[PDB]
Amino acid sequence: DVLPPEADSSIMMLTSDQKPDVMYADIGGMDIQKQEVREAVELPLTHFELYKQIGIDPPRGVLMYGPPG
Amino acid sequence: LDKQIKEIKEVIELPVKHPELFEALGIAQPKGVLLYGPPGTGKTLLARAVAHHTDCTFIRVSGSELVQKFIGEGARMVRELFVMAREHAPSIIFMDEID
Amino acid sequence: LRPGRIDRKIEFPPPNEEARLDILKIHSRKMNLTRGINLRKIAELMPGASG
Amino acid sequence: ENLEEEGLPKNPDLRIAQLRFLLSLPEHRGDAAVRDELMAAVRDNNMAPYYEALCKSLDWQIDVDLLNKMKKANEDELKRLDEELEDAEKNLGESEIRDAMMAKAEYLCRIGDKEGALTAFRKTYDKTVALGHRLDIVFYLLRIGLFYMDNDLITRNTEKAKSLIEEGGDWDRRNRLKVYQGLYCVAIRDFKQAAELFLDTVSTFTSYELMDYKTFVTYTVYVSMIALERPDLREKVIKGAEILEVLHSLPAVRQYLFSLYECRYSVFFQSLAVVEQEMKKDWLFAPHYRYYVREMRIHAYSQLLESYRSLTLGYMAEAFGVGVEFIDQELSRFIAAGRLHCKIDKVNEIVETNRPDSKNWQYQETIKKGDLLLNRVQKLSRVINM
Amino acid sequence: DDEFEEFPAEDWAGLDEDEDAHVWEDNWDDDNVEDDFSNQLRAELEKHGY
Ligand SMILES: Nc1ncnc2c1ncn2[C@@H]1O[C@H](COP(=O)(O)OP(=O)(O)O)[C@@H](O)[C@H]1O
Ligand SMILES: [Mg+2]
Repeated sequence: DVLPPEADSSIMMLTSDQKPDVMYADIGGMDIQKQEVREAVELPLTHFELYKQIGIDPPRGVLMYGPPG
Repeated sequence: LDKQIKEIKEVIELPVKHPELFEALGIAQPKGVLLYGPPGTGKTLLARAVAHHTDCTFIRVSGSELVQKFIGEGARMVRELFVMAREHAPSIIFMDEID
Repeated sequence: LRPGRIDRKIEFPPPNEEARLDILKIHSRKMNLTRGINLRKIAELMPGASG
Repeated sequence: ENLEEEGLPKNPDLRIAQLRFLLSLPEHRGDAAVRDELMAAVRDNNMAPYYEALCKSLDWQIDVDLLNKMKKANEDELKRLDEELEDAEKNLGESEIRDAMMAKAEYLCRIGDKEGALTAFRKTYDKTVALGHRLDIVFYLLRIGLFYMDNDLITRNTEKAKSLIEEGGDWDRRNRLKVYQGLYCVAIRDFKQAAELFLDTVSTFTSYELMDYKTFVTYTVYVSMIALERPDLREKVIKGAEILEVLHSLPAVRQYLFSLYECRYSVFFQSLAVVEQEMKKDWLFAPHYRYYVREMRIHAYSQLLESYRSLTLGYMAEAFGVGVEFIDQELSRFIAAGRLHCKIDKVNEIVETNRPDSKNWQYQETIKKGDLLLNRVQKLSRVINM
Repeated sequence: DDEFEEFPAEDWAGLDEDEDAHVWEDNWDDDNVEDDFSNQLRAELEKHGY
């Protein structure tokens, strides 16, 4: 037998009730970081064709690093 | 890097493709190349290009312990890489100093 | 650095004004470029820049 | 100022193809200026194989002295390139090998040796490891295909070019291929695709080896008026910033475009007549000059009738600056063809418009194109059995 | 194969110089015999005294 791809996964997605209550407006003073994450995570997710038309290769992953807190 | 492309060809391309030029000259075939300059100047770009154009297998030796299982279960010497380098001759062993 | 070990040492200087234009001419092909871009001026706008 | 230097190499020079076509026309066969400029291209580039075909097809007198001095230099240069390839294959490396056989291909292509150039380019492609260098050979073959209208060459290399641009995301080369594709689409009467491809590259045009930018915008406007709807025309052509800038230096093409959009039908017919003569002398638009003018006349008649329930013959004749008899004959021809949704009441000289549904037009195409497909299926089974 | 030499193969005498060599959706309307539209329009501009 072949199982459905979404089956057999010990890790589950985030449900609507598991969505954190933290807003963007809750975060203060991270415009450079907010922009880069938007341009590299959420904008390619919705504008993948505009990246292809322009010629930018969207980053597959994003590494966020820095001092704790 | 037109000047640099010519320089690296005379040392990595010609000995592989035309060993007779060096035998006629009576000189030893070159074996070691050092590319030096500021980071991002094309050293890794040119080293990969020559290996691509000469059909020489390109091996990057970063000393990573993540790749040691492929090099060999011993991992006591870096010369254990020569076993997999000989099997893929012609080969180019490339190491980049991060510094 | 001892003679006989490294048979050739090749220098990779930072690209000058003309070499920066060639590198600029190479990586800009992968983009949807409007006709008439003055890549020469942008190269002049980047002194001492790497490829 | 460096626009022409940005374009790909001018091999084969597509101007010669236009020059050769112009002499094939009965009107321009005896044109001394067109002969002189063609001979200048032949003499400068030593196109000995092209001179033989030029004199054979056009029944010219072959200058033995000029041919021999052109053949000798072709032999001398080919010997030089053969020596360079021999030197490269013995001492130099693979890249210097490839540059040696590349220059042999360009010289053969330059002198008009089409069969030799295709073989030389094929051999160069086999041992060319650089992807962009491979795609330059394909663009060379596409230019050769356009030069001789070799459809098998164009279609095969256009498909090969599409693959190469996918592996290496070369948007610059992708933009050039659209201009190459659009030129072929013009040559094969695919104005719907030619308009789409030209409009995409109107702001990214660097293919100066094929044509001038003013000529490219001229073609873009021409294919747009016949293949674009009125809402699509105003957003892309009428309000196009790049097209409008060029139209400042091209008052005739701008007048032709805006006459139809602004419903100036008398001027549009005058402009359409001017456009017709341009396309007759143009090697790309010549096979389709009758079709394009007829379709443009259909557009103007349909545009005038679209907004009105009934228009008198005299008003339509007055609008187009033509006689009533002209408009009656033109309509009766077009209504019979099914391309105008109207009928003429000749006793009262009133043209009443109809609104046939899209279902009927789709059904005829399904019957038409399905029958064309079925004929291929029937013919293929005939080949299979025996 | 039993080729049809019985039927008189009328001599070709055709133009082997790529007379058409095209692939379009060709229709009968392009072959209608008529003057160019410029001549038709020029022959009617002066019919109105212009
Ligand atoms: N001279 C150059 N020409 C074209 N691209 C270059 C050049 N130098 C650097 N690059 C680009 O920079 C990137 C990384 O360069 P790299 O070769 O890693 O630098 P380094 O020479 O310090 O190793 C490559 O992907 C390459 O595309
Ligand atoms: Mg580096």
